[PDB]
Amino acid sequence: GVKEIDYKDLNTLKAYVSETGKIVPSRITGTKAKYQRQLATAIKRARYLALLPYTDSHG
Amino acid sequence: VKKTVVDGIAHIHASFNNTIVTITDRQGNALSWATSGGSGFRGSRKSTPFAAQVAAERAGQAALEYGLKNLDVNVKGPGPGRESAVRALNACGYKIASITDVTPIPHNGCRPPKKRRV
Amino acid sequence: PAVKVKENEPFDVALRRFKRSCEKAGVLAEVRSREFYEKPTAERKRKAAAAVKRH
Amino acid sequence: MALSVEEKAQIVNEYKQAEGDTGSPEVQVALLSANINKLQDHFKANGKDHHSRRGLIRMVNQRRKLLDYLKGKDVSRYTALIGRLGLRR
Amino acid sequence: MRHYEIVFLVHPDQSEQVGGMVERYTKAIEEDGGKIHRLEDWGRRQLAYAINNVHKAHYVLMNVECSAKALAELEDNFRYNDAVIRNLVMRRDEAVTEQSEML
RNA sequence: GAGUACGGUAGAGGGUGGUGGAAUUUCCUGUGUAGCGGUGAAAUGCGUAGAUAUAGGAAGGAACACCAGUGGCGAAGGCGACCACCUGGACUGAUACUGACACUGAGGUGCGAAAGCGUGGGGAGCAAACAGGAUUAGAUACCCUGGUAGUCCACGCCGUAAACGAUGUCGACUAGCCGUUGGGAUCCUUGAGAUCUUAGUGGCGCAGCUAACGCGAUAAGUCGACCGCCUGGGGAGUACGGC
Repeated sequence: GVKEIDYKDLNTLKAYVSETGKIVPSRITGTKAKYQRQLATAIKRARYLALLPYTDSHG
Repeated sequence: VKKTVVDGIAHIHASFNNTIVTITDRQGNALSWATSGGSGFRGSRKSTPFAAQVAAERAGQAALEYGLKNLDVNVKGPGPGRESAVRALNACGYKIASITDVTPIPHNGCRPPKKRRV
Repeated sequence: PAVKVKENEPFDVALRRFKRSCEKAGVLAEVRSREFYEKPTAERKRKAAAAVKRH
Repeated sequence: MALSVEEKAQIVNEYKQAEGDTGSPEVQVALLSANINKLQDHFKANGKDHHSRRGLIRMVNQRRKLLDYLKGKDVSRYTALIGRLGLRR
Repeated sequence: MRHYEIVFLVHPDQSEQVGGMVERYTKAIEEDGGKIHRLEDWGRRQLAYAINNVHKAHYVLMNVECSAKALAELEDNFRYNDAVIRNLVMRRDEAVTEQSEML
């Protein structure tokens, strides 16, 4: 599973997005520190382009 | 008069000191409202879940005159009565389609007041 | 912080799922923390104690 | 490290003492001088960049230390270096 | 001479001239040594939230290789054009050509 | 030892401009009617001139929820939204190069939280002063309602903090055990863990030291180079003079 984390790749992004739209901590998912830092920057960067909601109560 | 509204929305502005329940339509046009402080509960009793359901039940029957049977619950804010007011909406004739917490969460925005040195 | 009531279940169990969604999101804890302004010294002192207890 | 690899490769061969030489003081001083002069443009536009100025001062102190060592070793080589580079202002 | 990845949202009412805009940009970017290494069109996607009032927009993906002048000129086009909204310019250390969103 | 040349890695390192979402406030409009707000309880306050609540719209400023972590970067002070541009350093691997070019450092010079000061902007929230309401024997407070400077920005000044690890910098040596960040090497090529090594970051702990508390490879142990500082408490980091 040699996958590169990126903001377009939404399918694995939702795996690390909580039900309310937050980012799940690394403790819950057991993600490496390096991956989570790059994971977080992808979620925020994709959040900008309206690919993901900033929060569930948008509107 | 009778607006004859079938679908509504119920808002519970539960706070640490008072609980304000407001029944509104899908477009945010209010019909009835009641508060814990307006139900004879003043002071220590205004911040009690029992006062919250009395407010919800008082506004609940005032809202059936519009012929309202369906509503969505929009509870907002912390306090003793966020859930006790919703349980009052079940006692009177109603079915709740959804229950949603709409409590505002700043994303580290405006500075809150200082700690109380009580 | 948002649940949908389904067909043919009591409204009581609809409530219990609702607060279970609430503490999962932790909205009550968030509003409690934003009630008053915690100074950076008090916030860093709290987090240092949190790390000590965790270890 | 504001100098590109081309600029670094450019100035190393004009100041190398022999083939493959990148550690001789002439290369070091020339390497620092080109970086020192290049950064002057940045600090003109960015006058509040105190943190990057700490690195620039280090490059200035490093060049001074190298020139003082070259002073002791061979004064003739030192004289040609500053004349070619236009130091000792 | 730096690889830039650009993703911008076009207004849904201006969805049929996104081809007219992109063909203008690609011509206007390669006139000074630019090249397009990647170019998709994700189409009319439903927005997670309303940008200003629209809940859907025309996403365009474009990866280029330009200079400072060309990138500033292109970014100027995005700013003074109400057709495009919510643009983002990325810097890349290497050029890519895969899809990674179409599939 | 110190340094240079090359590839790469991580980062809230710094500076200059844009951009986003949540929320607060203010204003406009619709619904709607007796309270809202606050407290231990009240009252000042807001509200029948229609408040709070609710919905739609607009302006503006400030900080960047989740990620977030005895996590990271920085000489320290400090640095948390995203992106673009300019830029410093560190870590990492081998080869190549100079060949002691080093350490410390009185003077000196530079940076230095917050508050504060000057000029000009800006001002949503918070809030010294101030005003009113409570409490109290009194309350120049704690609590509540408001609220100015200030907090924000640019350019200058100040130069102080429990500026703390209350532990100067640099180099070498001295059992181990359990975590964690950025790398590297070998087994595992494993799909996926294990063993060494390095730069940090933590918790125990032998020896050793300590008045004790405790430190214990991030030493307060064994040494070496240099520097700064102390000589009972108060008077007093005050007076006087100098800058």
